[PDB]
Amino acid sequence: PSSSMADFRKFFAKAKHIVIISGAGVSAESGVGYWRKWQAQDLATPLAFAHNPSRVWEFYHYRREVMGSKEPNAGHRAIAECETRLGKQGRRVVVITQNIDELHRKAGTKNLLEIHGSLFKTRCTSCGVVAENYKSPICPALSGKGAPEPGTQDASIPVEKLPRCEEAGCGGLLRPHVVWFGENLDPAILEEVDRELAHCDLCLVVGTSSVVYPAAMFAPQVAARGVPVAEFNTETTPATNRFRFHFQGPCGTTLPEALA
Ligand SMILES: Nc1ncnc2c1ncn2[C@@H]1O[C@H](COP(=O)(O)OP(=O)(O)OC[C@H]2O[C@@H](O)[C@H](O)[C@@H]2O)[C@@H](O)[C@H]1O
Ligand SMILES: [Zn+2]
Repeated sequence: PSSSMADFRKFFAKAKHIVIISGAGVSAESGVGYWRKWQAQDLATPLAFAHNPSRVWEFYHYRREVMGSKEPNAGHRAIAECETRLGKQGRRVVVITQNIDELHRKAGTKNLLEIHGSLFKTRCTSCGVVAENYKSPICPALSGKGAPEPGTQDASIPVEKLPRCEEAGCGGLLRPHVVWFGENLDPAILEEVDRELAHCDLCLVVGTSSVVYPAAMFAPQVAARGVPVAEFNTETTPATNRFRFHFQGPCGTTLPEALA
C-alpha cells in the first residue's frame, strides 16, 4: 500500500463519487471505559433492556448528554467541508459511519448513512415508529440521571416514566434506535450502502479497526473492483494490505491535508 500523498491527490482531484467509511477513530480527537460496573457489551443488548429498561436508559441518557458537550474535530470538519465543496461541482461525497454519536452531522455532513443507528433517534417497542430526539433530558424522570461515577446507583425509574411513544393511542416504551449486540442491521440501510459502494470511484476508510462485520467488508468490496481505497488510521489494521493507500497518523492531521 502506498503512502504517496501526491498520488492520492491525483485521484482525489478527479473523483466524481467519494465514499468515506468511518469508525470510532474519527471521534477520538473529539474526546469520545466502564459506566458504573458495566461495559457496553453488558448494556447494549435486548436482554439487558428487557431486564432493566431503566438502567439501559440511564446509560443512553448519559451518552446523549455527554455528546451535547462534544465538538467535531478537524477530521469531521475536513470531511464536511469536502462534501460542501464537491457538491458545488456536482461531485458526490457520502459518509458511511459505524458511529452513533452524530459528530459528522454536527460538523455539517448532510449525506450520511448511519448503519448502527443514533443516540439521537428513538424506536417504539410497540408500534415500531422511529423518530429523531435531541431533547436534554429526553424525559423529566432522567434529568440528572445516568452519572457514571463510583457511588451512583440505579435510578429505578418506573417504566411508565421512561421515554414513551407520542403516536396517537400508542403509549409504548421507546428504546434507543441503535443496533444492539445480537441484532441485525437494517436491510434498507445496507441496500443504500451497497448502492454507494458499487458506484464510487474513490474510497476512504477512516479510524476503523476493519474487523467488525459487516462494515469490515465495505472497503475490500470497493478495492476488489479496482477502485483506490485510502486508509487513514493511527495503526496498520488486518485489512491494510488490501488497499491502495495507507496514511498513518491521527485523522485530524492527515484528512485536512488529503481533502484540502
Ligand atoms: N485519531 C485517530 N485517527 C485515526 N484513527 C484512529 C484514531 N484513534 C484511533 N484510531 C483507530 O480507530 C480504530 C478504532 O477501532 P474500534 O475501536 O474497533 O472502532 P470501530 O472500527 O468503529 O468499531 C466497529 C464497531 O465495533 C463495535 O465496538 C462498535 O459498535 C463499532 O461500531 C483503530 O483501528 C484505531 O487505530
Ligand atoms: Zn408507538
